[PDB]
Amino acid sequence: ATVYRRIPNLPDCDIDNWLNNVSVPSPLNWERRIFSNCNFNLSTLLRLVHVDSFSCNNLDKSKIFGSCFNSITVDKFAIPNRRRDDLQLGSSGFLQSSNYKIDISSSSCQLYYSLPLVNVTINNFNPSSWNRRYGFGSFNLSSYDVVYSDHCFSVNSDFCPCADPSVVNSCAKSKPPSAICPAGTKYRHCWCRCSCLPDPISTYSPNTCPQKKVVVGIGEHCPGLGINEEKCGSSCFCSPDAFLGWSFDSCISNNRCNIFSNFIFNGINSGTTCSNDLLYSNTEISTVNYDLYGITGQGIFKEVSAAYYNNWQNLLYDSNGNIIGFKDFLTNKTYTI
Amino acid sequence: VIGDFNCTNSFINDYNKTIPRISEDVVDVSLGLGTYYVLNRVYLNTTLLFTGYFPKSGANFRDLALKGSIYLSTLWYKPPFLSDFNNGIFSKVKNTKLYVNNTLYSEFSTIVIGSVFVNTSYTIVVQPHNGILEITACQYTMCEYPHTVCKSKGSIRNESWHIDSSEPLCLFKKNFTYNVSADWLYFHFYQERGVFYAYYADVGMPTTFLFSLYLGTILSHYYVMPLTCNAISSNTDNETLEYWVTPLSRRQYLLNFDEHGVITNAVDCSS
Ligand SMILES: *[C@@H]1O[C@H](CO)[C@@H](O[C@@H]2O[C@H](CO)[C@@H](O[C@@H]3O[C@H](CO)[C@@H](O)[C@H](O)[C@@H]3O)[C@H](O)[C@H]2NC(C)=O)[C@H](O)[C@H]1NC(C)=O
Ligand SMILES: *[C@@H]1O[C@H](CO)[C@@H](O[C@@H]2O[C@H](CO)[C@@H](O)[C@H](O)[C@H]2NC(C)=O)[C@H](O)[C@H]1NC(C)=O
Ligand SMILES: *[C@@H]1O[C@H](CO)[C@@H](O[C@@H]2O[C@H](CO)[C@@H](O)[C@H](O)[C@H]2NC(C)=O)[C@H](O)[C@H]1NC(C)=O
Ligand SMILES: *[C@@H]1O[C@H](CO)[C@@H](O[C@@H]2O[C@H](CO)[C@@H](O)[C@H](O)[C@H]2NC(C)=O)[C@H](O)[C@H]1NC(C)=O
Ligand SMILES: *[C@@H]1O[C@H](CO)[C@@H](O[C@@H]2O[C@H](CO)[C@@H](O)[C@H](O)[C@H]2NC(C)=O)[C@H](O)[C@H]1NC(C)=O
Ligand SMILES: *[C@@H]1O[C@H](CO)[C@@H](O[C@@H]2O[C@H](CO)[C@@H](O)[C@H](O)[C@H]2NC(C)=O)[C@H](O)[C@H]1NC(C)=O
Ligand SMILES: CO[C@]1(C(=O)O)C[C@H](O)[C@@H](NC(C)=O)[C@H]([C@H](O)[C@H](O)COC(C)=O)O1
Ligand SMILES: *[C@@H]1O[C@H](CO)[C@@H](O)[C@H](O)[C@H]1NC(C)=O
Ligand SMILES: *[C@@H]1O[C@H](CO)[C@@H](O)[C@H](O)[C@H]1NC(C)=O
Ligand SMILES: *[C@@H]1O[C@H](CO)[C@@H](O)[C@H](O)[C@H]1NC(C)=O
Ligand SMILES: *[C@@H]1O[C@H](CO)[C@@H](O)[C@H](O)[C@H]1NC(C)=O
Repeated sequence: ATVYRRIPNLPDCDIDNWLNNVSVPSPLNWERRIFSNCNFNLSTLLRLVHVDSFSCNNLDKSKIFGSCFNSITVDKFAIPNRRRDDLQLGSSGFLQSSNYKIDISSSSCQLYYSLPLVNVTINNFNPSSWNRRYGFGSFNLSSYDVVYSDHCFSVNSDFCPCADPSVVNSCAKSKPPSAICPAGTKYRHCWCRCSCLPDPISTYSPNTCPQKKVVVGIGEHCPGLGINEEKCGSSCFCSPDAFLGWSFDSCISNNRCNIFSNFIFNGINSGTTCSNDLLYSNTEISTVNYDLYGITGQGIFKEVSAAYYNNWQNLLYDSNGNIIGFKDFLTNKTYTI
Repeated sequence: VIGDFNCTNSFINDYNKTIPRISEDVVDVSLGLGTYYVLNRVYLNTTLLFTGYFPKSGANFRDLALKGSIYLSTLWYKPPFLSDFNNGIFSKVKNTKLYVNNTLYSEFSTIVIGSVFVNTSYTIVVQPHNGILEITACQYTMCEYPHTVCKSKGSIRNESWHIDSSEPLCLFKKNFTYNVSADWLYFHFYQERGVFYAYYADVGMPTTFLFSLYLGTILSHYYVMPLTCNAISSNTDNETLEYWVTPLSRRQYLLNFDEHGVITNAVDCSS
């Protein structure tokens, strides 16, 4: 009975196109994008994206339809199908210890969707500065294998795990193999035995090792893996074998990959990022109370042929001031009264 | 002095002599140059008596174009350069056509309209990129001394028209395309009942509809942002920036729509 037509003022952000990118992130290097000042549709997102599981928390399912928001953050990463039971609301296992942390306070939704593995790739970049500083390369993994971690540590801006050769030669016994430490950083705290024995991952007492067991938080990334101090040795070029504390897992399920996505909405019932699901529901004009481009009225519609419309003129008005026709901006179908 | 934010103070000086010229070209609206089409209406073989916002028939333009090479004076930002946006403005812009390596580039100034130019309020920015026009109505933080920087022949300064780490609360963002090899572009801007309406045209024809946005506030000041270029002068070429503007007022016009809808003859009720 009601035909609502109105051109949007803000463009579309294509959340589905960003979720279906050829470069799929990893549990460690989970990506995001601040979607704002756009319109999002739930039906198209659930249709195009192959939805497998969907839930929410601190908000109703029907509440998302129609409500406006200020910003949307989509924290996505490929599912490690091995550890799927770790993605629980309030978990502290292997997943939520060195990876993305689930939001509990604000309204947050969770989605688990499949994606074809054809011509797709998995990105496993390490978003750490002190890791890339001390000679970090890659992991040399195979296709369709995502990298995650459980233990996460941190160091200081002037901490050299690869000690200076002077400190190594000063301690005749219990000397750690290490090359020339670069400048601008203090050497490793160390016959003088050093700290963090036998490895920074597992220690007898955390007070004797300057690398403290750090955890993740809301939007916080792991500062880096547990790089072994006495396993490098070039100006402290660390071998890729000295980077421990990580793990790799496949994502093959019915010959397809799986990706989890956490949606965080900021600005409940505010902002301009509104959902056009409640208004744009029928979108089918039958040959009727209409609200077209702000003009409200009542009348019957018919299908005729017309070619006298420009690229900015949709409504047809007469010299008296009444509307007698219009053009649908979605199907180019001219409907006259 | 348009906004309130410290942006830069390296090249800041004063001046004593800048007159904004007054073109001898009177406003001729008999051929349809000076009017605008309706928002989204189509007419065929009719005479529409439209009571809208139009410039004064047979008036003069005030050139608010400002160019610069090394320095810019604070007097350029003070009145009367910041004219009182009472009802609206009709602007004629000279499409600066530069030739670099036998290819063409289109350049002209940008427009910023705001009440107090504070991020707690809404301001509209119209920026011409190469072949594109970007319109953004956002809560931009306007710089103290904004200026547009050349991107086709280089500029010593850097472009500074807003400072925002994240995207502010925008109400309208859109892009349009225009012909790059044009001579004079025309623009119409006005406000009514808290709604801002804009129109544009590439050639000497009535301006086409751009957008209409509801704000609820009252716009106070419009500004044509100056341009900083290195090779636009008297030593490298002989063409400059000519931005003419005329104030709008509420008046009644008569437009003639032909069989197709093209405006042929428009008349004003002021003899
Ligand atoms: C919205 O606009 C307001 C008004 O400009 C912004 O407040 C201004 O923010 C700047 C940058 O933080 C302040 O500059 C600083 O001033 C202090 C002295 O108070 C100085 O020591 C610093 O070196 C720096 O120059 C400025 O003072 C401040 N204005 C006022 C009146 O306090 C605000 O940041 C803008 N917000 C957004 C989100 O854009
Ligand atoms: C925007 O969201 C609405 C809300 O779901 C969509 O409307 C549904 O469309 C599907 C088919 O596209 C129908 O099967 C449903 O019955 C519609 N919902 C209702 C309540 O009628 C709409 O299609 C979406 N827009 C686009 C372009 O996909
Ligand atoms: C409705 O008609 C317009 C006008 O032809 C179509 O817009 C054109 O779309 C094609 C392909 O997407 C482009 O190559 C043209 O440049 C577009 N022209 C203009 C003027 O925008 C539009 O695609 C049509 N829509 C439907 C659903 O048929
Ligand atoms: C309107 O056009 C401008 C100019 O091309 C677009 O700005 C570009 O945006 C892309 C992607 O964000 C950047 O890679 C370019 O560097 C930008 N160019 C400039 C000159 O800033 C803008 O995105 C367009 N907006 C819309 C809604 O189409
Ligand atoms: C942009 O403007 C130029 C300048 O008028 C247009 O070039 C004209 O094109 C017509 C059509 O063939 C010719 O008859 C004129 O002789 C051309 N004039 C000049 C000075 O070259 C150009 O066509 C316009 N762009 C578009 C897309 O229409
Ligand atoms: C802009 O036009 C002026 C006027 O013709 C040019 O000035 C002349 O330049 C030629 C060549 O350098 C001299 O021989 C004349 O004596 C100049 N006349 C005057 C009155 O100064 C000027 O060169 C042109 N601009 C450019 C960049 O060529
Ligand atoms: C020829 O000089 C121009 C130019 O380079 O194109 C032209 C003109 O002299 C002037 N620009 C304006 C709008 O007045 C401008 C200023 O006179 C100078 O650039 C110096 O201006 C200041 C404020 O120092 O210089
Ligand atoms: C990659 O696979 C997807 C899923 O089948 C498909 O949509 C896309 O077109 C493919 N890309 C190429 C370049 O074949
Ligand atoms: C990666 O591992 C494969 C396994 O045999 C090996 O052939 C290849 O040389 C390795 N590449 C690097 C850069 O380590
Ligand atoms: C603006 O900031 C610059 C440094 O970026 C400073 O030199 C200048 O004094 C400031 N202007 C003020 C505070 O008016
Ligand atoms: C413009 O930005 C560049 C990039 O850092 C900088 O090197 C240059 O000094 C800036 N120019 C001015 C005039 O501030």
